Amino acid sequence: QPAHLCFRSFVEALKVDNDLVEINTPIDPNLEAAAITRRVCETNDKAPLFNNLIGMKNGLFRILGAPGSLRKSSADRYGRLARHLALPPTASMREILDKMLSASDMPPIPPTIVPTGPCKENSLDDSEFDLTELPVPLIHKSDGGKYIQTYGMHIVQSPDGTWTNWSIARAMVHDKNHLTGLVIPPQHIWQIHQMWKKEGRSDVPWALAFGVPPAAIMASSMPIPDGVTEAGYVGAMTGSSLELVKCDTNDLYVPATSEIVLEGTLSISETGPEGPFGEMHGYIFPGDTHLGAKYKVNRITYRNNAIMPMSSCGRLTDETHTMIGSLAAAEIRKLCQQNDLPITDAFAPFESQVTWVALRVDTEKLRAMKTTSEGFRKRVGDVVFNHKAGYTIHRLVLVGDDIDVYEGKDVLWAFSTRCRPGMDETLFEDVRGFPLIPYMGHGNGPAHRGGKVVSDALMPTEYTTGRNWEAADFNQSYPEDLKQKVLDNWTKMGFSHHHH
Amino acid sequence: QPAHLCFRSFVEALKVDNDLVEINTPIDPNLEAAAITRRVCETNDKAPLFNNLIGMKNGLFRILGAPGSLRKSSADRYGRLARHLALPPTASMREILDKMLSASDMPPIPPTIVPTGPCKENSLDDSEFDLTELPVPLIHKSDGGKYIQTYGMHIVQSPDGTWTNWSIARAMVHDKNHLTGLVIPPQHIWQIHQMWKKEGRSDVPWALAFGVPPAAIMASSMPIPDGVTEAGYVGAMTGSSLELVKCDTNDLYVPATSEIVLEGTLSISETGPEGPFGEMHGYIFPGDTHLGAKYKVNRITYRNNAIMPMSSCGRLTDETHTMIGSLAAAEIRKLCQQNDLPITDAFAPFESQVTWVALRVDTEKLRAMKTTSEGFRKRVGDVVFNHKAGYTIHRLVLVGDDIDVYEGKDVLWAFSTRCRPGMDETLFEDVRGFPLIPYMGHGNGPAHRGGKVVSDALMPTEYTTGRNWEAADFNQSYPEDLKQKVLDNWTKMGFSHHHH
Ligand SMILES: Cc1cc2c3c(c1C)C(C)(C)CC=[N+]3c1c([nH]c(=O)[nH]c1=O)N2C[C@H](O)[C@H](O)[C@H](O)COP(=O)(O)O
Ligand SMILES: Cc1cc2c3c(c1C)C(C)(C)CC=[N+]3c1c([nH]c(=O)[nH]c1=O)N2C[C@H](O)[C@H](O)[C@H](O)COP(=O)(O)O
Ligand SMILES: O=C(O)/C=C/c1c(F)c(F)c(F)c(F)c1F
Ligand SMILES: O=C(O)/C=C/c1c(F)c(F)c(F)c(F)c1F
Ligand SMILES: [K+]
Ligand SMILES: [K+]
Ligand SMILES: [K+]
Ligand SMILES: [K+]
Ligand SMILES: [Mn+2]
Ligand SMILES: [Mn+2]
Repeated sequence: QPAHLCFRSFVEALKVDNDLVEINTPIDPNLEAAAITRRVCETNDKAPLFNNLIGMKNGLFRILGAPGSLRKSSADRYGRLARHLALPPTASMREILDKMLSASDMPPIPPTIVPTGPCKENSLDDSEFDLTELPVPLIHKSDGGKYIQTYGMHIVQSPDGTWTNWSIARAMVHDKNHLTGLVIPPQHIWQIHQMWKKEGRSDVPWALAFGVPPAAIMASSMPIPDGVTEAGYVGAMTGSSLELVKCDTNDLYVPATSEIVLEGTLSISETGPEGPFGEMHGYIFPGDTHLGAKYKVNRITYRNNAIMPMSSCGRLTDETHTMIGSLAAAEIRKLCQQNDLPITDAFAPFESQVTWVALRVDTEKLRAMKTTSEGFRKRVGDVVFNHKAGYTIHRLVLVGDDIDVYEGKDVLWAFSTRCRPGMDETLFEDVRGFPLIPYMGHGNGPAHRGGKVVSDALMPTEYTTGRNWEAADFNQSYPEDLKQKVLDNWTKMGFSHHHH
Repeated sequence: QPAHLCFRSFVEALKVDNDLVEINTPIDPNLEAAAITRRVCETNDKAPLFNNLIGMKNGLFRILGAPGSLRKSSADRYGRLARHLALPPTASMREILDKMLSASDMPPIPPTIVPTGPCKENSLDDSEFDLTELPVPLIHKSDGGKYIQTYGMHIVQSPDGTWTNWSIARAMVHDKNHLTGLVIPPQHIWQIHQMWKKEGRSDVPWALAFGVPPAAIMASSMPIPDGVTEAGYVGAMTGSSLELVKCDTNDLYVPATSEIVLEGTLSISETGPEGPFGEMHGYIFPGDTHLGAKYKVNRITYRNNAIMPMSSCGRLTDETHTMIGSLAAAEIRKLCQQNDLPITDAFAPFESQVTWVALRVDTEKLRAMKTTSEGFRKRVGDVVFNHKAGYTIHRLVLVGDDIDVYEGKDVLWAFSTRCRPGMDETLFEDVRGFPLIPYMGHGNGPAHRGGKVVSDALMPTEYTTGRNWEAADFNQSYPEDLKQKVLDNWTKMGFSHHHH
């Protein structure tokens, strides 16, 4: 099976790429696996495959860390993401995001049901498993639980059957047969949960599949529109219908090659302690436990020699940056364009801890709009910050066509030099805020409202007659023939490879 | 003579450090020298010494580019600055700034007058030189003149004789015997100029010395207090009285080993076209010429085989970042401490284009103040933004003790995650602004007023009971013994030198 369609094949691909370290000696799921993975992520090293996890029994489980993190070289920096999508390992972030947006003006390709798959190789009923006995990692030393779920896909379906959502939301072990996790607005797992609560008749049928097709985990991490079934979006993106098998204890369908599947229910009534967790912004607040959603597990099925993916998230750079930020930015770009805004590109700079999105403006279009900064900032901010795709993003930085928004140095240069604090910004206090940012949920104001800003780093003439500067840099401050001479004579004079 | 006391010795030291490329073939001062230097600065390469400058005649002149720019390795990143100060080449930025502040609570050591020095080896009277015939560089292709003066020291003295200021301010050739340059408030060259204008009786006696003692050019770039003679501050910092020789045509005194000296007058009445120039923030606005101050040159003296230092300034990283930003930050740190503010460290992040200063707060002291963010931000901003040391800085970022302000990644992390836009900031519109920032002088508001902000990246409990988080990073999220195990086993497992 191709790597983008099968997690086991994906692991092989990382090995073949020389992007994998297999660790065959015993590794403790209590902090050690996650510490190694954390160091990987902070250094852009090879992904760790823990083949000999202390506490593994009867095939549950090995761990792959850092599935969507960065490689060291510039040339294949995003190669791990490219391997989720059948793209060349040298693919640019623009190409990755375009691939992830491509299904948005395609017909869905619904999934295909097949009678069995590797995810049925082994099973454990409700008398045979105990979640507290599995080698579930403690990821950060102050976490409030063992976070089994950092890179699996929750599957829930609307009561009427018409929308099946796939998404990543964290969850931790509560007891032998339950998890607790975050289920918060405006996320689709929350929106579906609310539909079941209002019906009031039963708990939500649920499954959690780990080690799913890589292209599916990418869509699981992306804020595609309300009501859109991820399976059919992934089918259209990949050009192939995904093969799914029915759960044994409910009528949900899971990817046939899933490594591990939990089947059960998400309660419409019960809660339990959840968190704290070392989160995407780089912090944990020890002792900050709050009530979260509660899941009951009735059945586990799994592949022979099952592998659990894990994100050891926190400070730069991991899946919470590469996937959450970039995929939100992609959806924002599209949303802006659909609202007739002249946005060509969007990216969440890593330097901002993916709390900013830089929006590249087609300034020729802007000029034809015959508008002003105040008006344009307000329009952009209303579109983005009133939409779910803007949820996680607290600052939008508008930049003109000279800036490559995928290069954080250039975004920071433009922000710092072209946006006058205050005057060139519009604050938004009456929009939904992202409570997980420390200055929100642990800050001075409402955790759930406001704290957003549009920062205009467009210069005045970009609205009127066109750019009126040149950069004071090697590229723009010297003629072509001179630059080329300098470059040709560089090593000859005494001064100091792309791939590496 | 030691390197910090003699520019010629400084050049030798760079050679001995393997931090110099001597270019002995012909190089054009029309853009080529500056293009090479620009590429050096953008790549942290070795400093270029242009020994064979097209248009050099009778000893005027060779060029050294990039005198205060960065080296590639982390270990000696600031080595060129350390060589200005007699510090080891591995000196930290903290150590460099502390050296530059050290003279602030020392008695001055006034200069010593000697009868001659190398700067008298050659001379040209007013019938023998023409500034338009010298190999003065065109530094950026759109510059409005040939900027002879990018790393020399202007010398002017108050009418009463009591204060002699040394400072860097740009200047360009106007004609055979005049320069034009920037002389703007609140700079000390401007303040002295105003004293002469109010007296109304004569032009200001002036000299411009190029290739001065490196320790003197560093103080020339620093906003030490009003009324303080730089020569005596440099004497105290270095522990030695500087040796100066009298000008021939006026009674000012110049460093004995200056490479090149211009003697003349800064007019109290006349102006001429000045600029545009590719500036510290990374831009040039072609065609933006305005009237500047006008200098008349009466005499040139110079060393045999004179060397002119040059800054090819613009986008990161050059002397306008390493020296302007860092030295302002140092003076701000001191100013804050003298105003009883609990500031331990300050630095201007390069990522901000040195328009921010991050201020590290001693949060134990803060807690004893029993204050709030609103109050504290206002107090810090009033102290800094009402003072000349704050002139160039438009954003202050307050951070707690965990943040190393000399590491821009960490400042950006703290700013983006701990300062709620709007709520945690105080805007200052009634303070002097720095017009050279594009969003000021080419922006939407007054060029000279406002546009400043204090951004509080202190978290709420840092004012009250103490930090209540741990970072979700390798350092803080795992116990000591585990980290050390991981590190010890790193290469054994299969994962990937300080000097490099
Ligand atoms: C990649 C990724 C995405 C996380 C995520 C993580 C990763 C690795 C974790 C597991 C390591 C840490 C926490 N995460 C949560 C999360 N969204 C959410 O509501 N709760 C979470 O707990 N997300 C983001 C969520 O997947 C995106 O917002 C999706 O758009 C949600 O899909 P939906 O649009 O269908 O609701
Ligand atoms: C290092 C450095 C400092 C420049 C500078 C440059 C460099 C290389 C240039 C020459 C390449 C470009 C322009 N610069 C000017 C400048 N200050 C100023 O008023 N006008 C300038 O034109 N400065 C900053 C000035 O030296 C500091 O603000 C000092 O504090 C001024 O000394 P003072 O406090 O005695 O007034
Ligand atoms: O646990 C964490 O670090 C991230 C939780 C998280 C997320 F990353 C998101 F993008 C969300 F939209 C969301 F609602 C979340 F709760
Ligand atoms: O020409 C340039 O790029 C810088 C001019 C400049 C400067 F760098 C400063 F720090 C000043 F304080 C100042 F007044 C200036 F004019
Ligand atoms: K999704
Ligand atoms: K602007
Ligand atoms: K000075
Ligand atoms: K704050
Ligand atoms: Mn969805
Ligand atoms: Mn001074």
